[PDB]
Amino acid sequence: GMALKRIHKELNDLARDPPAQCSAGPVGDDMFHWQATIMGPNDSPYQGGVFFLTIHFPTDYPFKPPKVAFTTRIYHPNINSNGSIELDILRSQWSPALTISKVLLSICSLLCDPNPDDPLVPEIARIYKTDREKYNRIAREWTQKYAM
Repeated sequence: GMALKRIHKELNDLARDPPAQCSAGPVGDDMFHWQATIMGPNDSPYQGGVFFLTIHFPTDYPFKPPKVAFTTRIYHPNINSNGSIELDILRSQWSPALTISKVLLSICSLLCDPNPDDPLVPEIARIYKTDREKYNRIAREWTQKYAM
């Protein structure tokens, strides 16, 4: 019904109007379980990295958000060691006008410009706020270590 119809539509829109540096789609035949990839944004400390994600759509999609997590380690104030993502639209600010394409754009922007006042990893938030050249150095080191 409504969830599968929206997931098929959002997959066709992704495929017809591809992003430049993200991909997402069903793992196999299960339309509710997707994988995504995001290339580290150019001019970010993640540049050259490839980051994998898992996406689980709920049965009442599009009226509740997908559950999205990283499976690649990343140094970021809003992503923890389990890959959990602190992002407003995946919790309190979800709307059925959002789509998986818009979620991927939002995650890309979050990698480009973190929310350190809503952290999952307090020390990374503190270094982001107090010493940005050090933050960028470490995030580049972790990109080389885990995402290449």
